[PDB]
Amino acid sequence: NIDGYFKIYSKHTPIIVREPEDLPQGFSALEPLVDLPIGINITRFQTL
Amino acid sequence: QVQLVESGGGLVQPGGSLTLSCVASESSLAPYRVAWFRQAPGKEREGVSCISRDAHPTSTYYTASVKGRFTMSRDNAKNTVYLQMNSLKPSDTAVYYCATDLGGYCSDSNYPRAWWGQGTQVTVSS
Amino acid sequence: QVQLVESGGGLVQPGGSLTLSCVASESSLAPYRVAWFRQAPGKEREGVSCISRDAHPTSTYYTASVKGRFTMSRDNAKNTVYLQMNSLKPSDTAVYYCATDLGGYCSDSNYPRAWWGQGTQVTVSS
Amino acid sequence: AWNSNKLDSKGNYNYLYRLFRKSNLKPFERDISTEIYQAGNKPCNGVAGFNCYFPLKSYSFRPTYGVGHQPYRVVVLSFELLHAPATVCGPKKST
Amino acid sequence: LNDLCFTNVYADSFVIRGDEVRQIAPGQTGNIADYNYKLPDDFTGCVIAWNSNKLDSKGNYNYLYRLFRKSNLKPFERDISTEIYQAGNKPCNGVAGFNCYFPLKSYSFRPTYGVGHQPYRVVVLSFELLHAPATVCGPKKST
Repeated sequence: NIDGYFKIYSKHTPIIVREPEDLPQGFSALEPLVDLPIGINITRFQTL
Repeated sequence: QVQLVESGGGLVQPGGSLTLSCVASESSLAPYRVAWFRQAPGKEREGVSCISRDAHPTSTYYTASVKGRFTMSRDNAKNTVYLQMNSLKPSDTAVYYCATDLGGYCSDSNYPRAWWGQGTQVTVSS
Repeated sequence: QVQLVESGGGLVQPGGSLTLSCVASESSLAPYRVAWFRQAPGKEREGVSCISRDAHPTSTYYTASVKGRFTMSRDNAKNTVYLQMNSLKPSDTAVYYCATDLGGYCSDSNYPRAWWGQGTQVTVSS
Repeated sequence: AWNSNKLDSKGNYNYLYRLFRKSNLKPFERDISTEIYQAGNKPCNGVAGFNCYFPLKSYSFRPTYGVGHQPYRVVVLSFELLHAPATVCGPKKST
Repeated sequence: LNDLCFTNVYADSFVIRGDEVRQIAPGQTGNIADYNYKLPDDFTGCVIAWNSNKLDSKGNYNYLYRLFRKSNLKPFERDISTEIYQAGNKPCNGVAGFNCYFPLKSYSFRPTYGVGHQPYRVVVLSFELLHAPATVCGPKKST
């Protein structure tokens, strides 16, 4: 979130091994998905 | 808490003119509406004229019996309102009272009635 | 097209005071000069005082019989010119009219005379 | 603004306007408190009373008041220019 | 004023009382100023006036004034009007009658007024710098 904009980047890919310990070594590009013009002052993050 | 004083009435001939005054003391009537009432013995108090805090013709209200003959004008520095009578009729012979409230704007049927003066006797006769 | 309404006149004692209001409706008197006239029975209409659109005492004019005693004041918000009455004398007893035209500036001899009101009766006696 | 007296008027005192209230308006406020004006020391609880009238008043939708006091539809749209990323831009055309 | 060079200066000739030369200033009106002569909102010029009294005095009405003008004039126009004021409902046709005054009145030129608003003829110019190339330009001399 910057200068009254909110951008979201996303990318999905399958997985080879169920290894939950560490992130596999592979290049991934995060394309822009949605841009918002709101100007909310954000300081904290919560997950559901 | 404000008190009012009505004066200027007396013995006048039919077709004459009179100028009443509603002197307010100890309080300021500038942000408040002022109304004039008359009450001859035998009949209930009735409205006569109503001036608002803005003293605008739109907010200026007269009763049907006094339209075109009675006029008001409020002087805020002296804190007093008048009821100018032009072409008085004998039917106008009544004890004229002035009343004010905390309201600021009159209507066709909404007149301040809180604090009343002693009243003045306006008599229209030979 | 403009109509004027004179009011405030009445019976006063010698040396009395009053205030004549020339109510203007359907038109605005701000850009136009306004003059006051009086016409007692038996004599022709005579110019009393003239006030211009600029409300400047260079452009404000009084006749000889009224200098030092009569005064005007105009408030363009309510669209009416006043005629302050001071040291009223029986010679001032006349029907007071107000007139206006498309002109905006008065003179010592040029008073608007296009549109007239009904006039107000001013009487100075016992 | 536009004219809506012909269809809105029949009158309909549903859209009654407040006349008695505490004070004047301040920017960005809503007048929803249907509270009776207190013009005296005595509390106004207990419906109508002397020197204390309900703000509700008739606002002349009767057919008699045709040219005057009939409802005229007026709306005001607030516009902000160069404050946030613009979301409503006008038509272009041409292909 | 001599050093600067002006463009297309236009001069006019007016005859006035003299008591209101001060009032011919923009935004206020004098007797003659509201009668005949008008000046712009912001005129670009200087006012010059000598004592036109002794010599111009010979009762003389050939320079009379437009007392009854129908209405206030507009910027930069003359006063070619030569008919009567409109005040009543009927035309003033048929010389002076009821409710009409002919603007031809004595503007106080008698010999007994040796102190009363004697003629005070005033001349006023209006210039232009940088608007067009100058024609009349000041001198430098020195050979």
